[PDB]
Amino acid sequence: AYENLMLRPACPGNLSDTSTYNIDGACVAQGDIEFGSAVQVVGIVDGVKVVTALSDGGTPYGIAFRSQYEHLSGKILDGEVCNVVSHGRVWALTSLDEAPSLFSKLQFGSGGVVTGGSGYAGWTFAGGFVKHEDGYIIEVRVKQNAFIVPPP
Amino acid sequence: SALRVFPVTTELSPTDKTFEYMTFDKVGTAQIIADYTDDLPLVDALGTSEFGK
Amino acid sequence: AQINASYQRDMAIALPGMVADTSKYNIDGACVVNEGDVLVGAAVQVVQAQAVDGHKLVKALTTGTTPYGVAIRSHWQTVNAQNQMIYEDGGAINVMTSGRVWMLSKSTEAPTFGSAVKLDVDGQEKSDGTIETTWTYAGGWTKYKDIQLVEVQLHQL
Amino acid sequence: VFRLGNAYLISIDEIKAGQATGRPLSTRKASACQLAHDQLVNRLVFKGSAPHK
Amino acid sequence: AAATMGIWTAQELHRIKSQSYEEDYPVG
Repeated sequence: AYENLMLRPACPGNLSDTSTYNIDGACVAQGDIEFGSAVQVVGIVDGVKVVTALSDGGTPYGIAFRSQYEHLSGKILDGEVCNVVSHGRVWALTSLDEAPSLFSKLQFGSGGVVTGGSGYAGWTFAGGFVKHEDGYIIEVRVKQNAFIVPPP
Repeated sequence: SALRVFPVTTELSPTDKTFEYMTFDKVGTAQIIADYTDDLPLVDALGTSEFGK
Repeated sequence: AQINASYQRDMAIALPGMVADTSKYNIDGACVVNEGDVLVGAAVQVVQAQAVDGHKLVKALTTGTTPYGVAIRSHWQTVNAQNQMIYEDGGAINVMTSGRVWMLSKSTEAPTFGSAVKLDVDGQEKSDGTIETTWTYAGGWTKYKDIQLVEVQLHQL
Repeated sequence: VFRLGNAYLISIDEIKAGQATGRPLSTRKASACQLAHDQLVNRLVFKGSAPHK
Repeated sequence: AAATMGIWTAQELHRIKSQSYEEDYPVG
């Protein structure tokens, strides 16, 4: 990336390939959510889902999507409708420096940022690793019905 | 850009997958000749070709 | 006087590496044959997926490798050779990573509906193969002339 | 009473190749589809189907 | 080496017949 290239490779929170994607449009935000980073489903009120940034003890649901009409501030603010990529292939945010093994199940922590691989169940790492600002961007192959919330 | 520092031509059709160009060589000689001669040198012409995708 | 006659003949049902159904399928382009030739009805392996560019290098299955997808039959990209249709080295391959396709099989008995698919070292279906896949059978089981064909359901890896 | 159906696929490159050589593929596939319909009707008449009674 | 050493290729002197034969599948 960076110099010696006419175009920057990719930007976080955007789809990479046009292959069987699904975007939910009936969602509401509880706190400030940044593009990329997994989200939870706190509850459902009259059909819509109230999504929050990932926290401890919560199963991720999807990755936030970038729209240039809904959000005119560079991030999703409180009390704003948002799009969530429930299924597809999207660029996410990571706190890594080296690309993991191919088709390895990623792990999420902190505010929905990827901390490492070598998981047991969940989404997988596609082929992609680019540099962004001060850090890297990872490509995540989101699949629906991947994380099952544990029984109490 | 490579499309500005190198020449661009237009010959191939949109529904082609392969092409081929040829180059030709010359083989022969000449000699100083007197009349009533039957021994005249002969010339020829050969060539090769290459491909693309 | 004479008695007239009328005859009948039926077409075949499948062809190796041919899409079987119109269900949800995902065919991935931007794959390259890194080395060797790949048959239309055989599984493939991913040698390397480039990071910045995006091309995935595709080879033929060997021992102890994870299958990725099945080659797809096309009249334009493929090159006719060995009295058959194959994908040559250094050319784009249509890999189906999801859907129902007609595979090449080495088995002799019809399989069950829902069960794991086992391949051999060559990349063709075998009832007691060694390499293990996450794909499942679909039910179809026919034969084109002297070639055995089986239908499988592919799941994204 | 019952209903029947099938389908077929084709790409842009194949269409362009067919229009450039005078040997289309769409017509052959459509004829194959119609032939399959007729033959399956014949199969229903002369052999029937057990699950459909 | 260099085979060729020629001016015309095999394709340039070749013909494809107009007639085309097709397998026949009777209906019934």
